[PDB]
Parts: sequence; structure tokens; C-alpha cells
Amino acid sequence: REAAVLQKNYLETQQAQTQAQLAFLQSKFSNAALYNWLRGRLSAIYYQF
Amino acid sequence: REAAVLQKNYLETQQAQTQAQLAFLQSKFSNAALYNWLRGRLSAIYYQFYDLAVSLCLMAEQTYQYELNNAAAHFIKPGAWHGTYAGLLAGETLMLN
Amino acid sequence: LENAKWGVSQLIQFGNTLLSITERQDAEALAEILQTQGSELALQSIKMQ
Amino acid sequence: LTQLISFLFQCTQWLTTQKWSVSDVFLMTTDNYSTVLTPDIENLITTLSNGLSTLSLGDDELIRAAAPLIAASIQMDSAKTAETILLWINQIKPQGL
Amino acid sequence: LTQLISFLFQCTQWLTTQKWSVSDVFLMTTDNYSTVLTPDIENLITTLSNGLSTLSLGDDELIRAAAPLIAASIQMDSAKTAETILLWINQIKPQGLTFDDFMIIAANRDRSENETSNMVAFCQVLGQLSLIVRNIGLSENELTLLVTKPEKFQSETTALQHDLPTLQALTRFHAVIMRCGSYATEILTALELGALTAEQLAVALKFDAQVVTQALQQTDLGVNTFTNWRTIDVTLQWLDVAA
Amino acid sequence: SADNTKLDLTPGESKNHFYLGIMKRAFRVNDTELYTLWKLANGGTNPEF
Repeated sequence: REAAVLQKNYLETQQAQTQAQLAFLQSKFSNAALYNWLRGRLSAIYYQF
Repeated sequence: REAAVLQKNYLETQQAQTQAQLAFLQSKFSNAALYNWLRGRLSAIYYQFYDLAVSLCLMAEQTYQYELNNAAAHFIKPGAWHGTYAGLLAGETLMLN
Repeated sequence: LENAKWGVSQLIQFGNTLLSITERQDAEALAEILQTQGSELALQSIKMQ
Repeated sequence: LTQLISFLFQCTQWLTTQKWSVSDVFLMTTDNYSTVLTPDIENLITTLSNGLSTLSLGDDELIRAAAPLIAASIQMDSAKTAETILLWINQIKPQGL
Repeated sequence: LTQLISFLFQCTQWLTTQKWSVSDVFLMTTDNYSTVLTPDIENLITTLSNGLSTLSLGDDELIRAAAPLIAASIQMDSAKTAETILLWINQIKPQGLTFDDFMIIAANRDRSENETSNMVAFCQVLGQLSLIVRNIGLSENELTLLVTKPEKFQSETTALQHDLPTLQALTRFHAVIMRCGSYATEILTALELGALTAEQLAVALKFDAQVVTQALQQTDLGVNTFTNWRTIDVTLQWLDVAA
Repeated sequence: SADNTKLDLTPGESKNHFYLGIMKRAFRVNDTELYTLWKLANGGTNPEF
């Protein structure tokens, strides 16, 4: 039983680390929002060019 | 029991190898610190170069407005250094102008 | 116009290089944080064994 | 009464089929939204002001000009999706705009 | 005595919630740091000397010039974070040094032992601020608000301190803002102004408008809006007890 | 007892705690949630209970 409780604590640690990775993907500067803005602005400039 | 002891030794070996990988990521030359210094230094140089190139574009605009006798020909749009995206594509906007 | 096109081409090169540098920086920090939490999970797994 | 009961039941069924919450549908369908000046709205303002050229002609040309900048600002993937969303909001006119 | 016991208990609880150690908080909050000339400090000196141009004008222009070089040197990600950390350290002044007169102690290579000790203390306070930002998680729209207007943090503060209660309240502030989720930037920019009311915080935290405004009327009898963070925190404490 | 006794369901102006607690326990509800339950029943208004 104590081994299974330690296993559940391991799974909670895995959930917290996956949340930390998701927060890093949100909070990085080179996220999807920067690339979305880049492709929209560059499509406009590309068409006028 | 001896099989489980060998399994614990295997897990200790995995911990030591993950520590070795972490030490390699710290001790490599192309770590995160080099890229942090590169992006800070390059952001500074990029902003000052933005100042110089928009001054050159204003020079060319003044030249065009003097040659073609028209003082209203404003071709360089105000902006193009969007600080929230750290001023990327400024060269694209200036090439367009 | 030739001088201005020179300066603006150099600025295009610098913006492309800055983009490449910041995305390499983000990938490197991601790999570092992954190795740290993998080390912590390895410690917890030994404690379970 | 039974029409309301059937509506609430099938709406809850469609909600739990789509794996959304009542807060999610309230976000996508509310009308009591805020009036505060969000930084995303400020970025939309400065992008749609600076990146846009001279003032264009209606849904025929101004929409096709401003759809890449709007798809840049609010995170959509296609300028065609942004264009038809602009037609959607032009035939809806929130608060007269 | 019971105040000290309660303080130690809640500090240990916040510590083990944040998964830090006493050594980690001592690193982020100490004042007995070294005076030795670290190679990182030497790299900061030579970067901030060579990469910087002619001597600029104060926090208005010299800070905006030197923030990319400082974010290059001590490993921060945003020049805006480096700029607001420079404002943070300019309103704090470790050992009398502002951000100016650290540049003048730098770029000399002929300095007193007190001069290099002061520059080392300045760089170590900068490193402590880098750790105190990247450990708690702050994308500067929460941070530069508390730096520029510390009234919005607490109405009695007027100078954001380097202390453990300020760190703990920063933690709970960041926790509430990250619990707001999709409305987090709207809550932040509504606290930027004085327009943050109920039916916005209750929406962002999935509460009821009347329960939230009853707790807000309980903590402040006539303040209709949320004008501060401390009222938000005690409002959520009232909501936690009532729940 | 279902008497025709008026009770304003706004959460501060009742002072008749017997029927209020009986309704809150029978409907498993709070004061505010009871008030908005009565407001939903009359289209956002509270005429008279």
C-alpha cells in the first residue's frame, strides 16, 4: 500500500512536470503566437511585394 | 530478492546517467547561457541598426522629395519596430517602403 | 537608394539571425528543464524500488 | 416547460460530447464581456494602424487588405478564414460597429 | 511568540508548496553574500563596458540601452524583464549603488577594494533578482506593474521590498493570476486601472457575483472595485472560509 | 408550514431565519444561490416571495 502511495506521488510529479512544460511553451518568446504574427505580417508584405 | 537488488542497481545507474547528461548540458559550450548572451547582445545591435537604417531611409525619402518636386511624398511609414515582438520584420517593412 | 537598400538588407539578415538565436535559446532551455525533472523522477523511482 | 427541459438536456449532451464546459460556452457565446483595454487589443490596434497602408474601399478591398494583419493579431491560421470572419462580423455589427 | 510560530509555520508551508529548500530561499533572499570577483561578474563588466556606446541619460535612456546587455549577461529572457529589474534595483540601491555609479565603477579597471566589493554586491543582488523572477514565474506584465506602481500590490508599501513576505505575497499573486486562466491578462490590465470589479473576478475564478461582492463588501465597506492586491487576497480568504 | 408569509429573498433583508434555513436545507443551496434561483424563476427579477 505504501508503495502504491509512492507511485501515486510519482504520477502527481509527472503531472506537475507536464504542466511546467506547458507553461514553458506558453511563456517562451518563440511560441506559436509570434509565428502566427510573423506569417500574417509576412504574407501581407509578400503580396504587396 | 537478489533480482530486485539488481533492479535497484539498474535504477541507480539510470540516475547516474541522467546526472551525467545534465552535467553535459551544463558544461557544453553551446548551452543556454551562450544563447542568452547572444540574444541580448544581438537585440542591442539590432535596435541600434534599426535606428541607422531608418535614418538612411529618411535620407532617401528627403532625396526623393527634393528631386520630384513634392514635399508630401511620405513613403516611410511610422512604426515598423513593434517592441512587443522585439521589432522583427522591420527590414521587411523598410524594404517594402 | 543603393545605400538604403544595403542597410535594409543587412537589417533583414540581423532579424533572421536574431530569430534563429532566440528559438535555439528556447529549445536549449527546454532540454535543460527536461533533464532536471528527469533527474528528480529518477531519484523518486529509486526511493520506490 | 418540456421544450425548455428538452433544450437543456440536448444542450448538456452536446456540451459533454464536445468536451466543453459551461464556462467555455459562456466564453464563446457571452454578451456581458469587459470594456477594459487589453494588451492584445492594444497590439491589434497598433498592428492594424501601422501595417495597413492608405485607407481602402470597404469589404471589397479593405477587408482583403486587413485580413492578414487581423489573422496575425488574433491567432488564426488563414487569411481566408480571417476574411470570412470579417464578413461574419460585418453582417452582425456588434454595438453598431 | 504565537506570531513567530505562525510565521514559521506558514513560511515552511509555502516553502514545501513551492518545492524549495531553506538554502534556496537563503540564496534568493540573503544579505551576507560574498565580495569576491566572480568570472560571471567579470563577463558582466566587460560586456556592459564594451558593448555599451557613449554614456547615456539615466533610467530614461541608459536603462533602455543597457537592458539587452544585462539580459545577455545574467541569463534572463526579455529585455523588458531586465529593464523592470533595473528599475527594481534602482529603487532599492544595494550599498548605495544605483544603476548609475555602477557603470562608473565599471569600465575603469582601476578601482578600490570597496569599489569592486560594491560592484560585486550589485551583481549579486541582480542575480538574486533574476532567480526571484524566474523561480516564481513572471512575464513582466505582472512584475513591472508591481515595480512601477507598488500601490497596486499593497496600499501601504510604496517600495517593493526584497523580503520574504514580499516574496510570499508575490507567489500568491502569481498563483491567483495563473488560476485566472484565460482571463488573466484582462484581470491584470483591469488591476492596472481601477476598474477591476466583481462579475469579472467571479467570472475569472468561476465564483458567483453576489458571493464575491459580499466578500468585497466584508473586507471594504464602500470600495466597489478591486483597487489593490491585498483586498483581492483577503477577499479570496473570505471566500475560502465561506466555501 | 406552507403559510402565505412574505419573505424577501435578497440575502440580507430576510430576518425570518426559520423559513430561510428550511428552504436552504430542503433545496441544498446557499442564500445567494437561492436568490439567483428565484431570479431565474421570474426572469431576472424578484417581485415577491
